[PDB]
Amino acid sequence: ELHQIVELEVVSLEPLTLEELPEVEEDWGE
Amino acid sequence: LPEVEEDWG
Amino acid sequence: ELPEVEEDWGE
Amino acid sequence: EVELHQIVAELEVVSLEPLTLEELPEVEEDWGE
Amino acid sequence: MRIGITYTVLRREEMAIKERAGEFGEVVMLHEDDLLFPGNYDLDVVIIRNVSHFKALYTARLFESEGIPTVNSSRLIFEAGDKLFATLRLAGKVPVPEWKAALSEGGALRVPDSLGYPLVSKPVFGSWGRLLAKVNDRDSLEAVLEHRKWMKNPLYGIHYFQEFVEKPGRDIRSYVIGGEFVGAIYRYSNHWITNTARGGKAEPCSDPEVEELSVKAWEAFGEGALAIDIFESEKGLLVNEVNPNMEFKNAARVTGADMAGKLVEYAVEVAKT
Amino acid sequence: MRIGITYTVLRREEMAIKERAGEFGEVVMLHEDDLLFPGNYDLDVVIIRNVSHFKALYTARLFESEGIPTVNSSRLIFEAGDKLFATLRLAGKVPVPEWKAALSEGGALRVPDSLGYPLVSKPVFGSWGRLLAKVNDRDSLEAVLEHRKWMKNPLYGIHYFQEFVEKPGRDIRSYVIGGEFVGAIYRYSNHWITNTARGGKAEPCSDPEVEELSVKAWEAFGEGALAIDIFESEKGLLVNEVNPNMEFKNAARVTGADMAGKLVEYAVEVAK
Amino acid sequence: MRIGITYTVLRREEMAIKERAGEFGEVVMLHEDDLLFPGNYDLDVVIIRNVSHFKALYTARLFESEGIPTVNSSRLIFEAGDKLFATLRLAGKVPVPEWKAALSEGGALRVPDSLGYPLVSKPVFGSWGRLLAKVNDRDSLEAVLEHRKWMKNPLYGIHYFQEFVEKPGRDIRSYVIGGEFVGAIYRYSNHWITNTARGGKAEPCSDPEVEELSVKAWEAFGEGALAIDIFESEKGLLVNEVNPNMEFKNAARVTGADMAGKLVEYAVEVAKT
Amino acid sequence: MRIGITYTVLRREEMAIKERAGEFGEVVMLHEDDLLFPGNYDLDVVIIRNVSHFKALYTARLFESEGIPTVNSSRLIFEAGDKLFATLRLAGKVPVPEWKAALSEGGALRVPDSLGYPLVSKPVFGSWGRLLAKVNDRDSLEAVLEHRKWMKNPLYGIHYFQEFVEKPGRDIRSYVIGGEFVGAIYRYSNHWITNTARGGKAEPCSDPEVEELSVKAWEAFGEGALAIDIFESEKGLLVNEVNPNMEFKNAARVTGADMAGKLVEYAVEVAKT
Ligand SMILES: Nc1ncnc2c1ncn2[C@@H]1O[C@H](COP(=O)(O)OP(=O)(O)O)[C@@H](O)[C@H]1O
Ligand SMILES: Nc1ncnc2c1ncn2[C@@H]1O[C@H](COP(=O)(O)OP(=O)(O)O)[C@@H](O)[C@H]1O
Ligand SMILES: Nc1ncnc2c1ncn2[C@@H]1O[C@H](COP(=O)(O)OP(=O)(O)O)[C@@H](O)[C@H]1O
Ligand SMILES: Nc1ncnc2c1ncn2[C@@H]1O[C@H](COP(=O)(O)OP(=O)(O)O)[C@@H](O)[C@H]1O
Ligand SMILES: N[C@@H](CCCC(=O)O)C(=O)O
Ligand SMILES: [Mg+2]
Ligand SMILES: [Mg+2]
Ligand SMILES: [Mg+2]
Ligand SMILES: [Mg+2]
Ligand SMILES: [Mg+2]
Repeated sequence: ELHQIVELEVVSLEPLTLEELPEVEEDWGE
Repeated sequence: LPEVEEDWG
Repeated sequence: ELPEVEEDWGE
Repeated sequence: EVELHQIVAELEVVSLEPLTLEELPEVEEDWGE
Repeated sequence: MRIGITYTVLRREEMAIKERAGEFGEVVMLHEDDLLFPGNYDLDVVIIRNVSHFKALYTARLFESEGIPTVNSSRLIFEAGDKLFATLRLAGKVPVPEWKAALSEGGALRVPDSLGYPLVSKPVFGSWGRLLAKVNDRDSLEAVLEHRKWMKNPLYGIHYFQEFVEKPGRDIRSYVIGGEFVGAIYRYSNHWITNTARGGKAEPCSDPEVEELSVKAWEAFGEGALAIDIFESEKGLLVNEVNPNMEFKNAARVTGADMAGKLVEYAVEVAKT
Repeated sequence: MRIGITYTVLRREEMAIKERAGEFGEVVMLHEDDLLFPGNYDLDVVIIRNVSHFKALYTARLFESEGIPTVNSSRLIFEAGDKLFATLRLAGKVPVPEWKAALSEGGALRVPDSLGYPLVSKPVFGSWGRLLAKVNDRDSLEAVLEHRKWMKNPLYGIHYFQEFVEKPGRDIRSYVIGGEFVGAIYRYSNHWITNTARGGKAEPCSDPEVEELSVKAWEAFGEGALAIDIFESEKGLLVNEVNPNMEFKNAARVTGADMAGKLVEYAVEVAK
Repeated sequence: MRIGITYTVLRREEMAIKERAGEFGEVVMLHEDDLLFPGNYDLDVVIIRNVSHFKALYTARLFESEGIPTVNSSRLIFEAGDKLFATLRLAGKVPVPEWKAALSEGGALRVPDSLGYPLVSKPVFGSWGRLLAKVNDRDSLEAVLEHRKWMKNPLYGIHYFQEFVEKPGRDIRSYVIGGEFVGAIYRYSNHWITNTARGGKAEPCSDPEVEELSVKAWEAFGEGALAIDIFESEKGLLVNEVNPNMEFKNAARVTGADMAGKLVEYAVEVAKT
Repeated sequence: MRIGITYTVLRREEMAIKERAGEFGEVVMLHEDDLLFPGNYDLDVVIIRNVSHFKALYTARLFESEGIPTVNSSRLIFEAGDKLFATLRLAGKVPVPEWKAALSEGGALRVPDSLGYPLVSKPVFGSWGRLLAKVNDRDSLEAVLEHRKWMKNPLYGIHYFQEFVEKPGRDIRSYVIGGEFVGAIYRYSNHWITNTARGGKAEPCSDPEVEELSVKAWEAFGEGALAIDIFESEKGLLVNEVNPNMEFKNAARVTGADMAGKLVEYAVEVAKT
């Protein structure tokens, strides 16, 4: 799926290419 | 990776 | 020496 | 009695042609000596 | 009657409010350093005048936690002080400029398909004209989005846009307290951003239509003391925003309306529950 | 039944939530790129899973404006997601650590007079244990306040503190959905900050008192799906915070409880 | 002989450098956690590979303070890594895009009078390339300046501008290590910004004019390992920027040049002084 | 003789400098709005008085690029203005407080093993005593590092520390211009941070040891006008810091030394090449 994080983030489908997750912001979490 | 800083390159 | 004008100052 | 950008409760003369006083800018992290 | 006034710096409006409060009872001037909770406060109502909108919100909430009513209330400060929550509340009830909200830059890039160019990008929690951008094309949209993203204050991640309204060199600033229209002014500027904090000059506004629209805009919230911002446009009057920590010194001077007196009177009435 | 799920990235959480939603009806996966308001959405309920707390808050409010109910609600996301608003709601109803709030640096300097040292300083809107500080003396207090002052965010000017609680090398994380306790874990760490986000290790917690206290804490809000943080102290159990965009992948793994299923089952109850 | 490599993460480039350096002597991998000064280090030279440009600059200065030379040097990292200091060093030595620098937004508002629209606004210290803005009119200029101003970094208050250069869907990236041109590529993109970190597709460049212009650009600085950015334009080749913290994994793959090996060879030479 | 003065606002210092420069030639007052490069400036020397340290550095460099000498120079402004660079220059020339520098959070955590507690954390580019922290233990260190980390500015990732020096309720600020000692004061406070900008109070200092030490400290840089910060300790006088955009209004008032005049006289000498 188009934004799965895998052991980082799948940015694209048509050409499938992985990429590092974005910058952790000060309101990220639970 | 950590958060990319405005400094990175 | 008025303090720093901040992002949420005003009305 | 004041020149443009003079420090006349801290105020800055930001204009003369129309006389405009304004609060000094926020202090930045590299301001000083 | 003990009336608290919560403040950051004693501006002309705070001094006026202090004076009027004195007519009705004992006034307690609370500088922010005097604010510590939980705490023992002997007050019947608190008039919230903190310059910072977020500090006003939390001090209102904190005084409510002590069983002390607050003008304005934390709910009103929250809902009226946030541009998006506020337009949502106005959307049913009064005409507003066309607007769009997006949650990411990808979504934000589709906004011009609804609103067209030029459009106005503004932060959700701002005041005095801060960080308003007039965006005429794709290149400036991208630029504005890139900059909002690297600011890393997460409130800037809520992308709020309006259509650019063609104003006649001015906008309107109105005042309604407890449902009563107290007065209105024009703010003139040769730049599209008309705030008096940005050099806008005020004269009185007696347009009967703005009184009516202002009361309706107030009624969308149903409480408190609100400064209201109205645009004249091609399609008539439009309510832009609402302000729960009204400045009024130039408004009161220009109009001769006693904004400070009306605010205090409303506060004594909420004190009497 | 047509169920929307808003997300930033598809974590384990969101994949499990999608599967469970698919058992009830039709699922619509809504990345933030698909969120544009006002707009036309055909949805009975939306499950809010945006990673950013503020983005969760506003997307809930926006779907509400389109007449679409949301789990969690914008009200709950704001009330439970702010530490000060949340403890004010909790303090009526459940034991909480002693706390103080100040609106300025000068007021904050008086907090040790009530709380004593050591105390904990934390931001009102944070998660994952970020910007937590254990302040043992005045010099430390001054350093934290100086740094908070120079940060952009006006929310850092709300100064919230608690007594430092001596925990037994762990804290507790509890899950209550729709008023029903679904499970709890201990989070262990060698550091006083125990978040799994910072390397905390999960063990299953079957303590009946945390179940009871957790339900009561949920009842202070009266709606939604909450992750609840509890401390063990020499005075007994204390509710620290409540979290309205719960992570659960480890908790679910460790307890065998179906947090995703309970979440979805509650969302469709809320839809109808 | 002992060759140090300072790194943040082990990218493809760092791993290639470690293997090449091992052919010359003992390789010591220095994560940022291992950098503490003053300290006892026993190295003949350090290859500076920190992802942060400022960490790289300070790391270089600190090793220099311990009598250990670095590639690149603190001087070069500072001058080449700052777009304005770099431009000043290139000016009069190689053709560059028309540029302008202001110290206030008031001054910045006059920049279009020299450069015209469209123009490009970029931060003095960035890469990859973040915060680039294409400014097509005054409204965009104002938006960019207002945003720059509310950002915290005081470096954002140095306003550096270039004319907008109409490139033919690509730009050039060449490499000069010591005085030696090691290779060059084309970076293609549909968008005016063409970085490979942003998504640009690499192809080999063998234009002898760019090899020539690249060596001249390096000679403006006179030391180091540099990645040089060149534009094609209606008025010929223009040197845009220089980068003292070179990435090359695509450039090496595409050209088949041994960028890592050349960098290491230059370092061992620097170790010999 | 045309003498430029670059400024942000006209503090007392800038007014005094303007007056003294007028006795030697035509003064050309250059607000930041008047700064635009490249440009044609017709000055024999420029006195750099911008309040922003970084704007001072860049305008110095920019004037130098127009062949116009600057007081202070861009090199001194950078070297002297950065705590770490300055400490590297002072070291081995004068006594200084024990210090340590780390490049990451993990490396910073080992600093206490060298320096012990209490220690002092401070930003490398700061002034006015801002963001100084007295760190008494590991919890405080972790607190400071956590906050540093979340701050945007990559310069906050260069971690500079000193041992905490137990001063006698004051420190010493001295002035050396062109190699000539021109005066010194004590700065008293009840707080360990003594800057006058934070409320510290000037008194005259006539200790002959500080005069000699002050000249040695200046000689480490060998040019310009420096304000020097000195600590009294149980192990004698320590040089803490050096400052290339001196404030002096309290110092001049209290010592009766003409700091503005001396700065100007030095500037006219550098004007003569
Ligand atoms: N969409 C718009 N079209 C035209 N003018 C606008 C628009 N939005 C804001 N303005 C102008 O900018 C001023 C400030 O914007 P506003 O939305 O009121 O933000 P603030 O809360 O900062 O005052 C308004 O008084 C008006 O003059
Ligand atoms: N007052 C306190 N006393 C002891 N430990 C605390 C205190 N506050 C927070 N902590 C520790 O730090 C962790 C993160 O704290 P908290 O910020 O309240 O939750 P979060 O940041 O995860 O929203 C807690 O789980 C706990 O281990
Ligand atoms: N003045 C300009 N005109 C046209 N394109 C530009 C201009 N400046 C930059 N660019 C494009 O943006 C890219 C990145 O900008 P650059 O100045 O190289 O900064 P960085 O150091 O971030 O790569 C360049 O490779 C080029 O493709
Ligand atoms: N290591 C230290 N020990 C004791 N006091 C210090 C130390 N460092 C700084 N100070 C105090 O803090 C003040 C400001 O620190 P300083 O290093 O001069 O930074 P700034 O450039 O902000 O003045 C000094 O004048 C001194 O009073
Ligand atoms: N740092 C450059 C790298 C270009 C050369 C390459 O991709 O190997 C960029 O981000 O475009
Ligand atoms: Mg307005
Ligand atoms: Mg939390
Ligand atoms: Mg927690
Ligand atoms: Mg200093
Ligand atoms: Mg100092």
